[PDB]
Amino acid sequence: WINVMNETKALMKEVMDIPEGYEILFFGGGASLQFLMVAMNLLNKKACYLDTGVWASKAIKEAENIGEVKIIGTSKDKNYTYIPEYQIPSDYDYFHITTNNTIYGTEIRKDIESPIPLVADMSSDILSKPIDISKYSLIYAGAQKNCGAAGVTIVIIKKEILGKVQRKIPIILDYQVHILNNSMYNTPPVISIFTVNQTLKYIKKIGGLKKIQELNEEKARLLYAEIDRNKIFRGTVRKKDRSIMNVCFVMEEQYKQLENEFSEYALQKGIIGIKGHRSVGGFRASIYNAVTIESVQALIKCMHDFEQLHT
Amino acid sequence: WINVMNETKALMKEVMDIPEGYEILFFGGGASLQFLMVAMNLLNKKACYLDTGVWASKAIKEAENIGEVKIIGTSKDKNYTYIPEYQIPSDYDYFHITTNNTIYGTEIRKDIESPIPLVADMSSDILSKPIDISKYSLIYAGAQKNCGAAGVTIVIIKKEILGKVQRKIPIILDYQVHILNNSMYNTPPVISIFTVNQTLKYIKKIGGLKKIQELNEEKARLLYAEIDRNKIFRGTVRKKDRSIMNVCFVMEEQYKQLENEFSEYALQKGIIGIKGHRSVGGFRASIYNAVTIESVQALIKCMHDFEQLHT
Repeated sequence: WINVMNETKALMKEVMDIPEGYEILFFGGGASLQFLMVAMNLLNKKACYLDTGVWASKAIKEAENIGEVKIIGTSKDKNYTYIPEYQIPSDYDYFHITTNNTIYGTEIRKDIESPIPLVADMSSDILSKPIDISKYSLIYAGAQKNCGAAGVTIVIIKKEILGKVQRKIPIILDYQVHILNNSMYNTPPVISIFTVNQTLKYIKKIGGLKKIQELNEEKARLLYAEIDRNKIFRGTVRKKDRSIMNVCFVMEEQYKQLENEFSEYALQKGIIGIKGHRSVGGFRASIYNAVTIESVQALIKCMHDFEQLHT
Repeated sequence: WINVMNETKALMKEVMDIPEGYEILFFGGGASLQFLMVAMNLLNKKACYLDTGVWASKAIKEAENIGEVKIIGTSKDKNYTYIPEYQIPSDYDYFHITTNNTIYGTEIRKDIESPIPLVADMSSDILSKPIDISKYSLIYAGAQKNCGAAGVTIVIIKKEILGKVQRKIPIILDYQVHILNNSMYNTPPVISIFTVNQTLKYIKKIGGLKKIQELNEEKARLLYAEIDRNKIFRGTVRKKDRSIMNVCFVMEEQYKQLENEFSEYALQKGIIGIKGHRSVGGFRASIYNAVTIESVQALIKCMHDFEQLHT
């Protein structure tokens, strides 16, 4: 509905500092529909992508169906534990990144510079920190972060980038049409958003994106310090690439045998939901926006006590 | 927070007609944590389950780790296109069903009778129709329906069923403890729910669960009628088991060759998001609570026009 959407737009502008020249769109269809719409709308001759995990590789695959794609770095060689070095080529139509790779615990934390239009999938991390929206040509966030509603996918788009593709774009997939019709052309459930309004209202209430990041940074910093001091565990991700939202860790070499015992020790101390993805093993602490500082400290104490128990 | 949770509880009681003797709990962890908690808390000697799809089979697998499980029917033989016949044995600790099997387009639409405590995973369908909550011992709904927030999992539990398991239940997994502590022991993000409050407020606003079901029934009935009259398509699910929320259909035998052409024809008429799961193929119309009547009619017209074009 026009009023919930329109209020959500003004909350987004305010909370995220979105300046003129950007349109906000709400879609059904999850991130996967954006994987398609991004390429349909922006890939005229060729695009480039950075492959930093599962969702990056899915966005890549979808774009490959539309046209020429150059993957200018992949960290797949070491199971996605770092963000590759890359040089953005100046002759491509756009550069697509995925800024947080949830199950691998890596993140691109800064707003990078780019010689060509920058597209970012911020599905996991969109309202976790301030963004300099001016550096981006298109930011999107959906489908499935994490395990919730049919849901809405947000698109923030610098309208001037559109119009360059020669291919005929079906109307339902053309960003211009959705912009022209105020994001009312093929709406998602009003309930599917109605939440975002609330969520933005909460972020504003608690003190804003800067506050939220400063809190996540503090939590991540306390946990990685423990993982770094603690002889039983090892962080899997290269330091400079460490996510502050998803903190991946595994047993040190000598102690791979204690992996099940720690899961149980932590269970008995009331700590669950830390099992790493199948493809990483070990563990993964999800530091949601306001998971508290205190429960990270409880995981830290549990890790420390476990260490002392086995030395 | 106590006030959002507590308001949500009173909205749930009212919207769902939840009588005394039932506790409402909110958890982090998705449906998968309930797969574990259900068995941990209720499986003393043995339980029985009905295998009607992916999530049913996951709940089964998890319970199998805890103790003896009898699968009293499975429709896996025909790729889950029907709900099996079964007889609930009277000597098991509980019977677990999954009432809507999203990707297969099947549903158990009635509240069934049972000689033993009835547990139902209603993750996709919990607020889609009135329920006679008295027939159930435990209803839960999470993790991931469909593609949204970190989210909350709802548990509605007939408190008198608890206490029968001899196994020592870790505190964090013990429903009694969560009940005792008003669902405040290990809370999910307040934002993770805050939505449900809104969603319930909307259901109430629009006229309630009965209204919503009557609308879904009407939509499903118009679409299955077209699928039934229309020579190009076939419903994959046995009539009596047809879901009113997820409507699966495939090309008729003579026309399997036109499957891609129809997807494109529908695209050009503005119709997307109907691709069937990988494991069914064909198509699947998601009739969300208020997807409109009108867009189902638009799919119907598109199907009909396509039929005329190829005869």
